[PDB]
Amino acid sequence: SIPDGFKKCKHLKNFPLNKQQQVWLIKFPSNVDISKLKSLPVTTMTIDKHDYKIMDDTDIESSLTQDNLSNMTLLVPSESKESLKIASTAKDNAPLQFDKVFSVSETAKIPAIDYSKVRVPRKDVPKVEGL
Amino acid sequence: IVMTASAAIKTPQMTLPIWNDVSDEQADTFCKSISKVLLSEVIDKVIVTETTAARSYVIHMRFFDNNEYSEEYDVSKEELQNVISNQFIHLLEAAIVKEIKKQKKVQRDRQSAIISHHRFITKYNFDDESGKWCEFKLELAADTEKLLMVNIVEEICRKSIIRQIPHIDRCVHPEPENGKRVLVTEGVNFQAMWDQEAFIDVDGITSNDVAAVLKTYGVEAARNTIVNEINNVFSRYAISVSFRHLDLIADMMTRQGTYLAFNRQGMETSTSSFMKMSYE
Amino acid sequence: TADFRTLERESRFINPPKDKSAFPLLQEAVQPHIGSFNALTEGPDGGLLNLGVKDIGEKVIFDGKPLNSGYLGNKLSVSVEQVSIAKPMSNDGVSSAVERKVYPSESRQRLTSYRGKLLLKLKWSVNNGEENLFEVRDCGGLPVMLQSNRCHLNKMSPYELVQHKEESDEIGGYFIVNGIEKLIRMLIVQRRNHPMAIIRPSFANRGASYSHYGIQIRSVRPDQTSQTNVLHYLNDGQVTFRFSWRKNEYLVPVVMILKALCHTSDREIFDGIIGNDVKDSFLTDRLELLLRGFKKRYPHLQNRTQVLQYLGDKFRVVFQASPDQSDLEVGQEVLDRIVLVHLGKDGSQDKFRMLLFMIRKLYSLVAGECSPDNPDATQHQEVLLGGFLYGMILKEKIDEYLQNIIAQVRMDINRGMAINFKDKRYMSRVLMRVNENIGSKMQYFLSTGNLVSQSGLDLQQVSGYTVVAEKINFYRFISHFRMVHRGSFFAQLKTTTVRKLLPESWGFLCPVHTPDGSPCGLLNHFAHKCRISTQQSDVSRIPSILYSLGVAPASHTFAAGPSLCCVQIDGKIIGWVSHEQGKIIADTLRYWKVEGKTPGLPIDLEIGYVPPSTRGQYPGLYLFGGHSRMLRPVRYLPLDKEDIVGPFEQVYMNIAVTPQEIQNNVHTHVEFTPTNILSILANLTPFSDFNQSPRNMYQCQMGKQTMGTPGVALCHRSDNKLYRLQTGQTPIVKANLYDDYGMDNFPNGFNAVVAVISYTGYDMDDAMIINKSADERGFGYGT
Amino acid sequence: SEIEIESVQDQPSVAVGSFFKGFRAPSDTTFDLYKKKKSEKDEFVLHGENERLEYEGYTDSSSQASNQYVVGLFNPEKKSIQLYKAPVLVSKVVSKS
Amino acid sequence: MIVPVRCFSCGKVVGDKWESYLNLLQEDELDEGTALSRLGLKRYCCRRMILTHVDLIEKFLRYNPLEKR
Amino acid sequence: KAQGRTSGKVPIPGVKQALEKKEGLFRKHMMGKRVNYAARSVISPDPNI
Amino acid sequence: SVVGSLIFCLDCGDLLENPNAVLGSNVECSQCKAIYPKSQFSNLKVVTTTADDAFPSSLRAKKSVVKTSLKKNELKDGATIKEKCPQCGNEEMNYHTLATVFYTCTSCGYKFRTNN
Amino acid sequence: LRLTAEGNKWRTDILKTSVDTGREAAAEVTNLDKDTPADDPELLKRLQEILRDNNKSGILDAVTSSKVNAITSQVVSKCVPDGTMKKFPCNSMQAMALSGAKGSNVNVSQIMCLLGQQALEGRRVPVMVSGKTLPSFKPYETDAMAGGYVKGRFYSGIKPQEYYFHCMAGREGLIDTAGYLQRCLTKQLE
Amino acid sequence: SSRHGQKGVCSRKWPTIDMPFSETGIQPDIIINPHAFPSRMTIGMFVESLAGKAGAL
Ligand SMILES: [Zn+2]
Ligand SMILES: [Zn+2]
Ligand SMILES: [Zn+2]
Repeated sequence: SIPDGFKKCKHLKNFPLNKQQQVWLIKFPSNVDISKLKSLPVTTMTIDKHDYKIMDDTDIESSLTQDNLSNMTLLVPSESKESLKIASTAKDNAPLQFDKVFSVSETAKIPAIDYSKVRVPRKDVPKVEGL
Repeated sequence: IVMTASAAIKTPQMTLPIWNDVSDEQADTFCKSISKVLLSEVIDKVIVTETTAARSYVIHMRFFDNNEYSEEYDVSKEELQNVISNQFIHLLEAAIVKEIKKQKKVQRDRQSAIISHHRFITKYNFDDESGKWCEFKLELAADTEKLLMVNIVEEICRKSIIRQIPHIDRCVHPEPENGKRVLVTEGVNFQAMWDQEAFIDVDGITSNDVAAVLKTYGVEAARNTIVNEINNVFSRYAISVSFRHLDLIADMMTRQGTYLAFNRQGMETSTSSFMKMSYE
Repeated sequence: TADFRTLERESRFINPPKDKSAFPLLQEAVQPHIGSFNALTEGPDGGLLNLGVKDIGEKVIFDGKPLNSGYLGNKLSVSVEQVSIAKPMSNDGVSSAVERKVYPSESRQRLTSYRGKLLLKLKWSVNNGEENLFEVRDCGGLPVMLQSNRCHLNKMSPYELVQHKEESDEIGGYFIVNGIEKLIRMLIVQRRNHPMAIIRPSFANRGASYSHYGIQIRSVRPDQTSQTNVLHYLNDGQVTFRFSWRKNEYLVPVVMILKALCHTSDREIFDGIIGNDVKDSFLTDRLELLLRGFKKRYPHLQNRTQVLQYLGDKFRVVFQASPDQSDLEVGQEVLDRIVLVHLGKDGSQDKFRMLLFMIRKLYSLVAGECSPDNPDATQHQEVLLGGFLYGMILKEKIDEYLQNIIAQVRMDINRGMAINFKDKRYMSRVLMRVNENIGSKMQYFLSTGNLVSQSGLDLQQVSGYTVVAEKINFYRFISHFRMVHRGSFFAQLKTTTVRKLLPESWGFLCPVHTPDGSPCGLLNHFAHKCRISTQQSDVSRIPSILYSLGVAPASHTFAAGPSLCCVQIDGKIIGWVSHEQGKIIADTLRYWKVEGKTPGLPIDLEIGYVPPSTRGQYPGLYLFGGHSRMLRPVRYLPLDKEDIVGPFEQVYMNIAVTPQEIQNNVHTHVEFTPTNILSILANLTPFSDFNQSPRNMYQCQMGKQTMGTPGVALCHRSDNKLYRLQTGQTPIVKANLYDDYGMDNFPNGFNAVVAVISYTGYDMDDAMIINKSADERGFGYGT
Repeated sequence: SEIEIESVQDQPSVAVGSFFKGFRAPSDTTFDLYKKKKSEKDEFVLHGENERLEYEGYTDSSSQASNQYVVGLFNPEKKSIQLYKAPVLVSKVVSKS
Repeated sequence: MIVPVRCFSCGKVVGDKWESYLNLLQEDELDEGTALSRLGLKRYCCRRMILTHVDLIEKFLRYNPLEKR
Repeated sequence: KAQGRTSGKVPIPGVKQALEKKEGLFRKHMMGKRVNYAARSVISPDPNI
Repeated sequence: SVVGSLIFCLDCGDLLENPNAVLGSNVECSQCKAIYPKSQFSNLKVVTTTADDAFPSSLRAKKSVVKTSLKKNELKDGATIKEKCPQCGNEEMNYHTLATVFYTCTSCGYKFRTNN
Repeated sequence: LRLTAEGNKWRTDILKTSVDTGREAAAEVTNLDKDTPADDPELLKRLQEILRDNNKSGILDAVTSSKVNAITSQVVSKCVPDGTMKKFPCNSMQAMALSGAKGSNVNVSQIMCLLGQQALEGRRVPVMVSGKTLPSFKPYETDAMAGGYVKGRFYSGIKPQEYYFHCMAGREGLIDTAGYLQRCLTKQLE
Repeated sequence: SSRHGQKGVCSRKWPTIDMPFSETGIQPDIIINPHAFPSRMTIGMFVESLAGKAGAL
């Protein structure tokens, strides 16, 4: 029961699946043009001279110590490029689990607490002059 | 004292003087003896395992070092054996039935008897050297829905009575006030104490239980205690009062040879009427 | 040092300000009452009153006419659209000769109540808006607060006030009934929308099933009316939900609620509580027993609807739902009228999320992992303001009235009356038979202080809400406003601990000034610097900021347990982070809220980070912009600036009192002045710090019993009984806070020469001696 | 350290659905994706169908205002990665029964 | 209220100086000490009478029913 | 011993209710009484008497 | 599916019934109607431990790392002041207050209190 | 109420040594070395552990209570009367107390030597579940002053923290202040 | 009463010729018995007394 304004995604682009290869999920700020980047670390990174922080949020999307505890399931184009199948790799149809989940998010550098301006000696109660 | 003439006060304490020849250790030793013991006290840890042809329960109990509580609470593993061997088990399968009903070499021979007398016991075992543990297995019908074993068992051991005393709870050794050498207890039994005479002189035993004194020893001695206690109140408050008042008060409540409060009851016997009228 | 500033106060006395007072602190000192009363009609909402009646919606009955096939009769739609209150105005007699402004001055001298009229937009509709009609119905003159927006005197400069014949600096902010000054004192209650953990014996006392463990949360709708939800852990491991309604409690299997919310699966139900925590059997053991019990007791309901179908059936008459209404609808009502209503009707999935969260934490309590919340600790408390309560009571009376409309009609129908919904005369025919005047009842409330309703409003007593304003001296007068207590219900309680002073109330309540005697410890006063949150700040942009901080959406992310930092806002769960990640964030927020250069960031906002601990308080992060939040200024450390602090979030902060106390890596905040922790009367007494505290207490009451300067309105003042010092002086030794309120206006006493000596032997036993001549010379003249 | 970006796909390719832990669907099951162009934000809706189950999914209106999601294919015998844009849909499984 | 007549203890008449005293701080703008010194009040017993006085009678004058404002 | 009336209006005091009133008529009006020839006032110290 | 003694249908999220409760040889979801082999799983076990506080005892104290016990001399209560014992004439008595001032002899332990 | 110069000079000296008193009391209770610095995590841990027990807490106090009492018994013993500016009989404050006219050495002593450690129903100040006595104190501090030990005297003035404490102690007797028996006796005994 | 919490009760309006007088010849207004202080222990009252003379001079 298609809602107002949505059209079926007709021609789905290609997704080359398969020390072997890994599948990652990455969050970027919506305002970031992803189509023009180069680097990526394995801490901190800058994109378009503005600086961000990369966090390994894998233990939130899944378990590090135990298998099959993944929140997300990957859906890849099927043999028609007009629909999606659950992505698998196991030759068992066991759904693919993300190898890693990364969050590229905003950071705010913090400065020091100017103790010179702020930690000031006590002053005595002022003597009244000219008594 | 005065208002209620309470039968059971919250905190009756027998006052036990001892012979001089006894050392402190022996009494301290002896204090533990007459003292009350409980299973929940000696348990290091409990580990129970359930499995599912039927619904089965393997139950591992861990105690402390035998000598320790054997020293601490003066315990023979045999009782510890026998206690579970008798009363613990009888209690144990008992409530579980109610629980269910609510839902709608010699060891091997020792293991044999209990299993016979008690339905769900498929196994018994215990640590017969170090006493470090007791462990045994239980089973139930397969279809039986889950029960929480730990809490059911948790409740039990706290209700255990490894070695209780006749109306006797805890004995405690205070400091030798005023050159007096005494043990302090809770609960009151004279008879039971009458066997400890080797350690304690009998004639110096006092208590707040005065009714029982009146019960056991009659009225006069009881009266004497009455004064003592009442004084001790003001005494702690460092407040002096003529004993004459006390004795007057004392001899008053005893005129029937019984123990009389001042209330409707104590007043009831009054030949004088109007005094009973304006009262309640 | 200090100054007498005589020439200043003289022209001041000579030349009443024609713009504004010189004593703002004085004004703000009363501000909450004004604030509490203001927003009733105010705010972009169009006033609270509109929201509530909006939340009341309609009542409908069916005439049961055959109509000439099951037909239960025509649909009468009765709805109150809007509320309106005119400033106090009086026509001359009848004939509606143009009304004139009625200054509170006359209202006293008439021995009356200073009152504006109340009016309503009443929509009369029929058969699903097949027909609709309007009218405005006079509700009568409603009592109105001084210095309100509804008060004509509002905004008027002192000089004009003189012209209107009132006190120069007059704060007002109260009610006048039968020419008597009354006002509503504040009460303390638990927090809005917060999941506290409780241990009370009364729990098991409810029934043998129950432990002494339980979770409680007090939810408050946007209208500021509240609803409270309670959970008792059954000794067998079940947990039954508890609400009350019409002062009547009912119990529910929690699962049934769970599935009723959204269409959901057991794993979802499971994965919520346990999440990654699967290794504990104690949990699994419990959780399993839960579901199996729900099974086989209700194996017939596999469907969210089937459940709801079942539900509306049970409670329909309890909500007296109209015959037309399917139990499905009736059930839809129930979730709406009851559970977590603070989240609105459509937050079901988030309600679902939160409702889980408690259960998870409920066990940690039962598991004893987490220490219990002291109920009466200052940490979890807030003030119920009068103005808010005021309309709540009104809200009731609006409702009951509207119900009474039905009764007549039903009695009309049941009498077999010839009836048409569409005759406005017949409509009006009904009106003439019904009392519309609430303002009388409102007065009657204000008269008697009696709380009378079908709804206890989660409140502990039937009366004592009012108080009689006292001008006896001035200080007694001002005292009332900063004065608040725990309710009389706690007075009967023999438990003394309620009266303990606590290190939490530091900076907020006055440790010094408190009543003695029977009230002692129950009635208490704020520090003078204290503030009260009268508004709902906007949190809209907060979530956006959170995600920018690396917060995971609580939507699709599955976590649970104290193991990692939970995050919420005003009873809304945002997501999940590690503790180590959380506190760093809470800093940045705190860093920004001070910084204040980032939008969406009102500085009133509480940041509630609790570090994880070993069996300490349950960790987490808590954000509050809600109403009624004790808030007080603290000087920062870095960008040296003022900051606002809630008592709750205070607990863990390291506060330095004086700059000399400061140690590196210790304190993040310093108090402006140590005085700030004290209160006005606490600030008055000279050098109290040299005097043993029980005195300081005792003193504070004495001032309130002194014969003071009541006010300048005496000539026009109709008040029952008063006492007037003939002549006051300015106490020489004094604290600057005196001038800051400038009590020079109201001298309470005089300076005199006193010698400390043993002479007549009469001075023994503290009796005091009077030089006889000075009396003849007029010293200490009164009247 | 350093990772080179081979390609970045801007067009609908793959999708991501959060159902619950351990979620799977029968072999045959196939999912139809749908897309609307609201402002300069892209909304997605998911609808899947098999013999006795339905599957539905939507993009969270609130998070998509500030979160953009991207699936990556990583070549560790290289310093390279291949990024594809993907919506994350909040999804449920409904029993036709 | 209004300036009292006499020093309560000294009995010395303090009244008249008030107006003149106000003038002193007004025109002369002096201290209080030399002012009262100029008024010649030696015993503080009298000084306490002036220094702490209040003209509070004033604010009363602002309400007169005897005249239409 | 009496059946209530119309669920309210309070029981009218009977002779039985008249006897035990407060501390009871014995205690209230007999065991203590208002008296004549007496006064109540504040006191003040003097060594001189 | 199998989690901590419990098993769920891989289709729906429903808890699967106990096979031991199941009469037949297979388990089918009462909802999504997915049949599962009974023998696919059997004979799970669960091991638990009691809480550490469930059974307080004296041994608990001796197991604790801190001092829970009291001897006689630590019982000295309050600072000492020079006080003539009206009983034994001692010069030192301990005291406490309420201004109601206690006194306790150092020598004979005699007590008295002073309100004045 | 003035000391001589040396009296204060004395009054300093004993009060000076009081510094590490608290920390030492802890190490013994915790069964740790006396010289364990207050920053030891285990030390800090045990405290939190201790903080969890009702009993151990009360147990801790009395230990701390004991030591500081001895402190108190030094300042007063040295300064009154030997360090007073005016001596009996000219010193009326002393003469009134001495002659038992009014008050006891306790009043004068505490108002001149110091108020010592506060006590609440045989305890110290209850701690906020934060592990902090007071927002001016980091959690789990060893100072007796951090636990309500008052080194001030009404003469020289008291710090606000100190002051805020005493307010509690004041609130005791009031709450505390907040025949039927004897009537029964007399009646029967007429 | 004072601001120090000392409550007192009038006793004898005391004819002034009897009032002991200062070196400066000043008849004290109100007399207090020092025996109140060592009980109530309110020192600032003494202190306030000082400044009272200090400022006024
Ligand atoms: Zn004079
Ligand atoms: Zn399934
Ligand atoms: Zn003695």
